[PDB]
Amino acid sequence: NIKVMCRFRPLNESEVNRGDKYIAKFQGEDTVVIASKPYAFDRVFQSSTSQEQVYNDAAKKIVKDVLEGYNGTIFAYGQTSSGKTHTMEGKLHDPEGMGIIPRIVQDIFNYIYSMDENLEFHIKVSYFEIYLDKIRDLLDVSKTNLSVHEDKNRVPYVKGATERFVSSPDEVMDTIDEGKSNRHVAVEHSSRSHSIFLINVKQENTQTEQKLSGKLYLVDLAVSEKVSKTGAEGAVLDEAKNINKSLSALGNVISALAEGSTYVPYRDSKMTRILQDSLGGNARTTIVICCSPSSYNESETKSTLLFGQRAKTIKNTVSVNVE
Repeated sequence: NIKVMCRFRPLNESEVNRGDKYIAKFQGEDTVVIASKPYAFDRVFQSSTSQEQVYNDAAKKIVKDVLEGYNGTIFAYGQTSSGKTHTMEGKLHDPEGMGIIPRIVQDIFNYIYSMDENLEFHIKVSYFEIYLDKIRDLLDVSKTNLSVHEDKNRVPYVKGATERFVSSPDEVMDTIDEGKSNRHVAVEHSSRSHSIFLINVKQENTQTEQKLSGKLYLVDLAVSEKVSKTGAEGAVLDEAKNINKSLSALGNVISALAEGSTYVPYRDSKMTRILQDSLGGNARTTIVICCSPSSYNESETKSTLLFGQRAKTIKNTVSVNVE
């Protein structure tokens, strides 16, 4: 129910014109070897794999489960130059170049418009980012330092988060763009905060009055970058420490859940408490890590593949010693 998938993008014009090199060798449908080290995941999409196949294998059943009242979460790790934007968003007005989010929204609205009036559907969306362990509402710039509470049951929720009713795919995309335009930015074109978007598909059969409320979280994870040449000058050293700790707490939670542990360390970070309701209960979670096959980004791809490995851990090693 918990899967880590790796998506490689095709090289760019500039990458081939400047003589970049292919460093990824694919074996099976789940192993990619770089330099000499192999990395095995639940699925390794090669560059020749279409966007529709990536969606069908990573997000389709999550959408179907949310449409049945269940919860699901999808993460995205990787720099913008590794193809994360192409994988998750892509060319919107291209039915073949569409990313995961447009296909999610299209499926949700098509399903809703397939049903009859006996079901009353209401789609609500939220959008907030976690920057330096501060929850900032992206649909309301006056709301910063939001708090996490527990309602009746010990189910964490972000108090006061903005919830908007959406009624068309274009409205959802407008909401996403508006939320992206309200991030921190600070001192480029990088990911220095976790962006959590919510699609709350609620429904009610009007005679039974039995309500279902599925939550689908689309998370844009902050990326651990290489050590910058300039150190204690601005906020980059604080972003580094926060990104490291939050990605580790997320790794411990995904690993614990994947191993069926009863001691899931939810309370170690904000994001794993906000997502505690959608990660437990055997809800499907997919972590898409996006990588570049070019040698100019060999360092980044090593970091991205390691993070995908630390989401479910390994177990190995063996040396001989004398006496």
